[PDB]
Amino acid sequence: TTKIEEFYAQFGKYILLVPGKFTGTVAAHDLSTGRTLAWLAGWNYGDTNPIMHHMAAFPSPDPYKGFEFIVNTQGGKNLFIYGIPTTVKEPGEGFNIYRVRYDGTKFNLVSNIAEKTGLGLGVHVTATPDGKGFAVADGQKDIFAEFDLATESVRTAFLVDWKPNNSDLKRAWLEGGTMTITRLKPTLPGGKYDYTGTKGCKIDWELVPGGELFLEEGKVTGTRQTNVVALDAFVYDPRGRWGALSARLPGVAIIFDRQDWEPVVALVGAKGEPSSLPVKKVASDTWEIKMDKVVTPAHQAGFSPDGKNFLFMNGVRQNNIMVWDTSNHADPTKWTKKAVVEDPGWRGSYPNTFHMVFTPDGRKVYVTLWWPSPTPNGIAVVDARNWKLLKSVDIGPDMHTLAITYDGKYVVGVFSGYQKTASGIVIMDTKSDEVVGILPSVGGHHDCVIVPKTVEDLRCSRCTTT
Amino acid sequence: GHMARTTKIEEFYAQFGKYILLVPGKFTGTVAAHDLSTGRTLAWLAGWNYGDTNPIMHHMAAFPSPDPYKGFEFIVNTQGGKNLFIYGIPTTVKEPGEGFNIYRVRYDGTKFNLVSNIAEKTGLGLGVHVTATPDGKGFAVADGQKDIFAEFDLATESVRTAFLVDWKPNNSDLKRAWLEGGTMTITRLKPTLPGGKYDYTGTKGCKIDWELVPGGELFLEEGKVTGTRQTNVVALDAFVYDPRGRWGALSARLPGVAIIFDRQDWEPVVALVGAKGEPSSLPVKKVASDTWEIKMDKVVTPAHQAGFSPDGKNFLFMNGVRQNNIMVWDTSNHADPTKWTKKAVVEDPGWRGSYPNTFHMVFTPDGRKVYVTLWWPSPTPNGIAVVDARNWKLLKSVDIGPDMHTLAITYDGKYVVGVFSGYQKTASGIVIMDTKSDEVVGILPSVGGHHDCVIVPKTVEDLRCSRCTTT
Ligand SMILES: [Cu+2]
Ligand SMILES: [Cu+2]
Ligand SMILES: [Cu+2]
Ligand SMILES: [Cu+2]
Ligand SMILES: [Cu+2]
Ligand SMILES: [Cu+2]
Ligand SMILES: [Cu+2]
Repeated sequence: TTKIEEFYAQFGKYILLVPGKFTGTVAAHDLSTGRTLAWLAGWNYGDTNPIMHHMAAFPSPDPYKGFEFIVNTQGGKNLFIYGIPTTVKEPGEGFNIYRVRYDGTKFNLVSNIAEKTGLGLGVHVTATPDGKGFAVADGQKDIFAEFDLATESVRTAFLVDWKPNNSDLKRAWLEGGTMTITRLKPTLPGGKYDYTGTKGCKIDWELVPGGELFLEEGKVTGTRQTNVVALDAFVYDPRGRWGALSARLPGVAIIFDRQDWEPVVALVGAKGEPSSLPVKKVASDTWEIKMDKVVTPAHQAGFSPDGKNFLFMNGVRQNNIMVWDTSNHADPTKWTKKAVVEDPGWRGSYPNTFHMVFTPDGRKVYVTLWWPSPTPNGIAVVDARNWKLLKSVDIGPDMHTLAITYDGKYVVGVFSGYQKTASGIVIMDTKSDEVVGILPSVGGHHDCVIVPKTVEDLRCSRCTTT
Repeated sequence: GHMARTTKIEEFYAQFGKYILLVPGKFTGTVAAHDLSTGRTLAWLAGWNYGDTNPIMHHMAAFPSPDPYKGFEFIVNTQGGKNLFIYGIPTTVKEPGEGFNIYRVRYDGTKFNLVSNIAEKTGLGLGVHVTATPDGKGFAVADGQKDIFAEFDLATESVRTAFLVDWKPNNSDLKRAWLEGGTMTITRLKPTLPGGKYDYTGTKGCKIDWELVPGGELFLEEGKVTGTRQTNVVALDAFVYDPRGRWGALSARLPGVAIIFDRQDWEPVVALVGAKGEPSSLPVKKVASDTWEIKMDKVVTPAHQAGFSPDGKNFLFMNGVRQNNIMVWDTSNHADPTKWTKKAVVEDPGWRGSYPNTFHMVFTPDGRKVYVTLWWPSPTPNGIAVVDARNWKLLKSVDIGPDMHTLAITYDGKYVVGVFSGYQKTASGIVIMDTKSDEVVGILPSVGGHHDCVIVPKTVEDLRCSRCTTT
């Protein structure tokens, strides 16, 4: 009685790429036809714990003829935090970083960059603004690195450590501390690092949403629980030069100079706290940030497409979107808080505002509203000129990432069932801010991307935000 | 004028009614349920999460539920061993997991629950078709590497019967081991281990080291399938049920025979011969208390998919490769399958090559039409044939996509729902066809290599057009 063609025809020619989390897959879907173009199952290749996690795709002149992406995995006890009644005793170690190419017919597993480099990193993956490199961060090890794609080599790698003022676990962040940033050097032959698999972990799983409190309360296992900062992402200024490394537990975004590979300033999320704190060089490869207190954790971080705003979402002890004026491209020490988005319905840990995407023209930003079961999860629409919440829309359980078609017309998001219940791909019209439909999805996806054609597209992809 | 307005998908889903599609993923390792009324995936499960290191999720059947949205149960099985290595995936795995699990899964209105591993309990690791019995209280599983099938009781998770089928070729040369005929021996198995357990877990019992893939029946002749008992394979496939009760048909791909069994006194009763130009059937002779034989002077062609019509008065068997057709028997005599006789054969000039193979099927509830997939190797688009199931004539053929597999039907008869599977590496999807117009209404995305699909039934009448009567 009704055909789907008009539904798909409205989108134009865009490919959605998704990781599957506990499914172990990655897949590309053609939004113009409904077909899944290709998929890959990590366990087929001998990855015995393929928790396919985060990803970024590089610009392709014609995605339908080919494209490339990076996808990483988690492992270890990350298998055990979603309530699945598995009897597995010894999970695979994970922390793989895979380069995958679509060739117009199928996916090709090109390389395991974690094995090649020795850096096993399991949290966000971001493409550089020129599309020629990528970063990966890890919040169990508190390491991040930027990689060159062509040579599959490490450009830089850093370790971040917390030395708490108060050694009591419940007070280890509230009462402040010193954050130390160390540029790593490889320790193994052939310029390799020694961080494969679970090696380097301070805690046994990535902190969950609101999970700072669970860490404080003694509910997260690991060997260095009071030294974690929970690095999350290295997001890029679309204008070049700078990246921002988010550290969830201290609620700080450390700005790095990608030319000199040095941290230059530390933005402090919390409302009522300074815009930033200085970074002091204490040795050739070591810098420190000193905090008298940590008012609140923070998570989502990123830049508007023009690079003139930077956002950091406070959570847990405050629940707001902090905005800095980053218009001065020359000097990040001058970046200053300019606005804060609040709502009477945003308090505490939930909603956890842990993904976003801007419209290409910068006028709006869409923000995930995540909650534990059974509260409906959804999407907030924020006015990114006046910095005010416009609307919230309920979607389903366990809402994750938001991408946008590069013409700015449709937001495409994923929800993931807490790895056990309802999941899907949701599409929202950006003019009406209404959901136009849900498509089925066998996936627990905590990421999604639309394959870009240009470097300009990356300004609204997995580059500037997560 | 091509982008004048926004379209919502609601009207598309609203047309289908309240039906849940269940799919296994083959190399994805998943099973999933999709709500055709909303587009949401209700739940999924990934076998590797539970420690199954080679979860090649193959076939499945669901049992009737008074309200599928509140809960339902199904069986899904897996393959194992070197089956990981036969779809061109460039894996470096040296020692694949043993697999051959049979899982009972319950949806509870929110999530899937892995209830039991029936293979571990019973000792029968069987990796090919799963079929529900017509009463919805038992199920069968067959395997085409081991050439064993069994019927199981759902409530007790126990084996009602198990049989081994073996080929003794007239000509010992692999190339001619089937063409020049042989003897098929059917043996009722008895368990050999404590607790009434069989000794067929994992890869144990395999005659060949991997399955005969879709379209690949003749690969064994050519020396492209390794194994220890290559010339003794029959490649059992499915045990499909007569909806009127009592009888089941066991498909044996390489001899091209469907062996009819009496489920009430577990014995084979007649062998239907697929090939066009060959007799309707051959006798089954009892040669010991637990042993029967069928003698064949020749095997003209292999066959694969099989099924009864909803009224049980027709039986279909799809000859492949050496002949591609739909062979039809008059099974109207429910008292005596030895009287079942060939009545029609569906052929087409376009089916004269090695491919397409006439493949999986689904009947309309009213029996008026049968939909039959048309399978080809890459790169030819695979499709769906629409057949008049009263006069046995091809009505239409439609192209869909690469590697087309199974078809289900909504139980009101209005929509066929099928899956295509990319040869485990390229395009995949769920396709929906309106049975009034015989037109595809749309494709939905699907991360899956599915060789099966079912719509969750509400009643035993629904099973007449589900994974019970046909493959
Ligand atoms: Cu994050
Ligand atoms: Cu997420
Ligand atoms: Cu995640
Ligand atoms: Cu137009
Ligand atoms: Cu079959
Ligand atoms: Cu099939
Ligand atoms: Cu199959």
